[PDB]
Amino acid sequence: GPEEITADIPNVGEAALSKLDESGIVYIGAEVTGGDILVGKVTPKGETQL
Amino acid sequence: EFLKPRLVDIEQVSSTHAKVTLEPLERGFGHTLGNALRRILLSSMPGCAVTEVEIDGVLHEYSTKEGVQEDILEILLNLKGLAVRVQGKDEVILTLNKSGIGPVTAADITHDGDVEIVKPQHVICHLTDENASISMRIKVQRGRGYVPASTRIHSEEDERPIGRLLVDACYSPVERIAYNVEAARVEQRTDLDKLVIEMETNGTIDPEEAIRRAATILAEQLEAFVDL
Amino acid sequence: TKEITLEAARYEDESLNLGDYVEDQIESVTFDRITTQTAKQVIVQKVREAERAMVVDQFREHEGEIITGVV
Repeated sequence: GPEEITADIPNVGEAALSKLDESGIVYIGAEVTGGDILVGKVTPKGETQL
Repeated sequence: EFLKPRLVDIEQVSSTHAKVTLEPLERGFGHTLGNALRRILLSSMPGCAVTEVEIDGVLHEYSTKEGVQEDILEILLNLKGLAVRVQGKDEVILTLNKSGIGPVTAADITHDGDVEIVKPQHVICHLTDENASISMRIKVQRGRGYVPASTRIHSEEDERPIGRLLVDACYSPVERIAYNVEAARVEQRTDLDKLVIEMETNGTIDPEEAIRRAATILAEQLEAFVDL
Repeated sequence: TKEITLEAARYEDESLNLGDYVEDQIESVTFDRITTQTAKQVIVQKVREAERAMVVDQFREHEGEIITGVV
């Protein structure tokens, strides 16, 4: 399967996600600093464990 | 046995810049008071520069609103040089609105009684489109020194609205300071030294209050020289 | 929302007493796709609680385990 670019990102703070939209792309004109996310990309891994 | 220097005359040759003279000062002290006063004057005074803006229809400083012949970055760079005196409180919101052909100046800023403008003829930006209108919000606060845009992000008070635009502060009311010493009036004695200080300001502060504040700072800070 | 009132809600005729924490609300459904991490953490906490309850019901009912064992 392919990876998604939505906002479904785990183990990140609320501030790290408040700079994103409902689709997963930062709004135009956002004062982003270092160490932050611009687009949330998440990929499906193999099962590897049940 | 010393002679106390007392301010006796002040010359406002122009509104922008003036000069101040001091009366009898004993020999040797001429380069003491002059250098220290010049340097404290040039370094640390209460400034009232603009610190925040909110343009009506832009999202960042790099865009260009329709109808204005300048870039928004150019707008902010021009607005940084605006000189404003504040008397009432430590932070006041200033509102602007103008439409139609012609430039916009300080006289176009709303002029509530507490805040007074010093340079009405300072130009902000031209305007070309007939039905073009800009309604910017101006934020000014008191302070001192030199606070840049980068370091003040430390507040972390959720101060991230899209329409709020930061500037580089210029908290320094004085611009050019000069001084020199010369022989004073006879004063029924020999070797009397007087110094004259020429002060170039943006007009926010009058020289007499400036000298009073600088001397008060110097004396209060030096009062720590009473050891055990 | 955090605490209903009846005295200040005289327009509602005070159908119950002031300070009734009984079930008087309802929800329909929740997806929480982004909150899947919080859901997994809550599931882990629930699994730990269930394991603790199972250990309790398996040991403390018979006063732990009165038998020779290993560490």
